[PDB]
Amino acid sequence: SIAFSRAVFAEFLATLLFVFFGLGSALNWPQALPSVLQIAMAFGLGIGTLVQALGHISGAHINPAVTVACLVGCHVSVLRAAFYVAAQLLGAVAGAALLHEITPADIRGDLAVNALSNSTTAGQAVTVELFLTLQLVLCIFASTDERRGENPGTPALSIGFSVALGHLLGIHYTGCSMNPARSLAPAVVTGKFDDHWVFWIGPLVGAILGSLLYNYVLFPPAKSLSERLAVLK
Amino acid sequence: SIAFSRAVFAEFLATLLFVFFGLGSALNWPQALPSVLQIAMAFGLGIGTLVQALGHISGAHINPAVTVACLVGCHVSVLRAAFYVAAQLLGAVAGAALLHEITPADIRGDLAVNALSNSTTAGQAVTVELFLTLQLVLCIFASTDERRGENPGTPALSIGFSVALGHLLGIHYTGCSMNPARSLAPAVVTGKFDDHWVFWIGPLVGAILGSLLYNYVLFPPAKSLSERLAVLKGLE
Amino acid sequence: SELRSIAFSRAVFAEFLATLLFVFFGLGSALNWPQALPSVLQIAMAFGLGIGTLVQALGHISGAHINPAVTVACLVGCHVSVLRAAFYVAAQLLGAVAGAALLHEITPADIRGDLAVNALSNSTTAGQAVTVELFLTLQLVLCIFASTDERRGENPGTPALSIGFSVALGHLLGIHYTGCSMNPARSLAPAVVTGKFDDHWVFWIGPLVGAILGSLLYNYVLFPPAKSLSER
Amino acid sequence: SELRSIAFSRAVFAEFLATLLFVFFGLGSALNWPQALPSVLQIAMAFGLGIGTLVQALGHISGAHINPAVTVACLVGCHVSVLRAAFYVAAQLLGAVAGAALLHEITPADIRGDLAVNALSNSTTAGQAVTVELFLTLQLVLCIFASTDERRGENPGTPALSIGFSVALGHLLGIHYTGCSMNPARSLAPAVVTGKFDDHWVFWIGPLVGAILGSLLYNYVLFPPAKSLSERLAVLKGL
Ligand SMILES: [Zn+2]
Repeated sequence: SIAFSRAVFAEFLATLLFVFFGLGSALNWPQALPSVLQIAMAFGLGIGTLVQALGHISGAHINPAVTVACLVGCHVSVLRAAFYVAAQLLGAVAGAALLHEITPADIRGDLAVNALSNSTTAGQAVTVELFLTLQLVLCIFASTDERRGENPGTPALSIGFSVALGHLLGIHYTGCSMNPARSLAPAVVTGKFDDHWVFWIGPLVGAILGSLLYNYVLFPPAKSLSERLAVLK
Repeated sequence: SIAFSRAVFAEFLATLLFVFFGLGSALNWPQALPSVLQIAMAFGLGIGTLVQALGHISGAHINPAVTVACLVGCHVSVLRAAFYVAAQLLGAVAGAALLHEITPADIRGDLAVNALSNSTTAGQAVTVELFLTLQLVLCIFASTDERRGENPGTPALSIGFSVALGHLLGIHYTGCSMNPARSLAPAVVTGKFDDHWVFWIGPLVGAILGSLLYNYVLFPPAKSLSERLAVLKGLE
Repeated sequence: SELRSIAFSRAVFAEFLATLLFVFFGLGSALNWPQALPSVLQIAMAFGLGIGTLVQALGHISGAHINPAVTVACLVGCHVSVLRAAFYVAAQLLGAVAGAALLHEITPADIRGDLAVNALSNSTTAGQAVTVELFLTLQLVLCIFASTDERRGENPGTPALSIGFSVALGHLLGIHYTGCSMNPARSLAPAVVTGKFDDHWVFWIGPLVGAILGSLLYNYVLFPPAKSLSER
Repeated sequence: SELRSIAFSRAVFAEFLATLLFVFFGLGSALNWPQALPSVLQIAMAFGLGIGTLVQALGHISGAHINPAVTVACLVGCHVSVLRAAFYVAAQLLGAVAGAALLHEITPADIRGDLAVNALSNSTTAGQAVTVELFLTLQLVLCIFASTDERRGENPGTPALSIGFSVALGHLLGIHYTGCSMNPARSLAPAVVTGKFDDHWVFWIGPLVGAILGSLLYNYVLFPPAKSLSERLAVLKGL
């Protein structure tokens, strides 16, 4: 019960730091405007650092889509999943509110809200988000799969570079979400809810798809005591 | 029986995601045109992520030239090699067709097709493509070698950074191929086939060269007794 | 012991040489070169790969702190004597100023400029800036503490690259506010060399409070030592 | 003898091929400036990922020095014989010139230019430049020695990435002063091909002195090997 509180607090603090660093590096700085690689790197090294710092404490999900993928995959409970999602949404909004406070009003702008970009339709955008989140979930699962042992070698860096990879494509379409908490945080703070469902449906469907594809298509477990049913039939 | 189907599906899905992410990061030019480092990084982190995610399930070739190189020192049969190459070509075209569908019409353009750049001749270009794939094949062979030292595990980041390295040079000459499936995918979707043989001959010759150089010249592997007999009995 | 004695001298010398090289490379890459002005990613990468290279090269010799704020975090956290902490902080401040003085004498006079001093940027107030510096150093210590946690013995992990990328991460945000410090020695070094002490306390209070916060958060809240025989 | 063994021939060939590929990729990414001029980070990354890839591919075969300064650092630090050191240096210089000559052949005449030769930049004096080159090669050699240190536990690939990022780090500073050498073979290769030898001694004295300094500092001052079989047990009793 104490260990669970430490895990929920870690999930809160991780999303707080991720959103604070992520959005802050993505803001329109007039003296030196951030590049697609620079932003991809900020979110990428953000996740990679927090997985390194907090992975052994909570699993370092830092994303409700990842927690949901984990609910379908990891032997996690619906109780832990709810407490994690709630901690991530609270941590994210706290990170976006904290950043607002420390950033001068002139720069703040859209506070790096997820917005449909380059005349992309919501239907085209929801499809990108699905694939952006699918590849992250595939990588996260492979990097943390206990059956693999110490073989992944670089889980934090791999997971981090997967977030960066998502951003190198995603930025052009939606500003890149892959995370419902990262989307809700600046949307709640700076009132902007433009096609918000895309940043929820996309990541969540992509995460569930990736979780089902990994755990039951690509690398499923061996047959359980359900084989006794096939013997009885 | 199931394991082989899972491996072929992984090879298909890996090339689908690689081509989708790779090309998509190389086109997308509004009031933010992608840089050589940005593109190198997209293809590089693309392969690295996919080797990490799918290596343990298929070997994560994601390249017909890599599968061909592996036909000499990866314990890949001609049957598996054919099924992998077919899965990669199908996955790649599916990734390029999917990207076309999701990208607004005006941005699409060439769809990041491999094309001769900065007035480079096809002969000069095919030589670049040979060396770009030779170093990649050299890195994959060492990275998957039990004798390379370290602890068990595949360095997915090392392989990824080899792809990025290839792009830092290759972009200027051909838009960097190193992968015949990555070349065919936007060529089939768009209809552009200008100097298409360079993107097949270059990676394939470079891969076979790197495979022969590693396995016969540089670090000849330890033969099992059955393999050794395939050589001995397969003489006089 | 004699063996134990040489080891401490090697550690203090490594901390000196590490801060010398870090400040020399870091500031030098951040200078306003006219032919090619450095980008936020380029600078983040210079300081990032700087710490990562030094952690790789010197970690097994001193712990590769290269920062008085992290040295202070090991005092409250990874419980070390006040003697080593003082010798490390003194070595880092000496190494840093030596690195900044060496760089000054290596760069032509025209391009030296402000010598990459930490300065309040984009009209950020000192109070807003000290809050940024707190959070930049907090994430760094959290990452350092986990990468070097005694309990993380077995699998080596990637401490040098991870720590390196955590410094780069802090720069991708921090550059816009203060030019990014996260390190009181990196701030003092060009300030002593080129007399520019504008809002200097921010670059001391920010990193130090952030480091102590991260050390207390890791050792008392997040991952404390086991209180009893329950799990030891 | 060492000379008449297959393994030694493979190591010398590996050192030749590594310098060939390094110089070919490195210079080519630094000179290619038509309607897309390369940035300091882009070039740093090309040379950086170049060394990292080659250390990964060839490290287990020859030690992947790809640099006469590194070979010299290893000579001073008792890792290689004077015979192997000579054969490595000769292979690196031959490989480098072959890599620059090959690149010249494949690059259109309009973009070749000075072929990314090391040249004193931003009005830096040769004395200031030789001091930079010393510190660039010193940190590199410090990283190489730790990355190939049997006493240090690491995960697969990470030592080659660390050496690679050390080369990039050097370039992020060095580019502004000399175009960043850290390697006498990388300097000689386009100088022989293009015919430009302006302040060439800096690119030899700088890296060689920096490498010897780093080798002596690591092996004698910072982290020397054990002297006795009882040394590690003598440390253990301090609990
Ligand atoms: Zn050596």
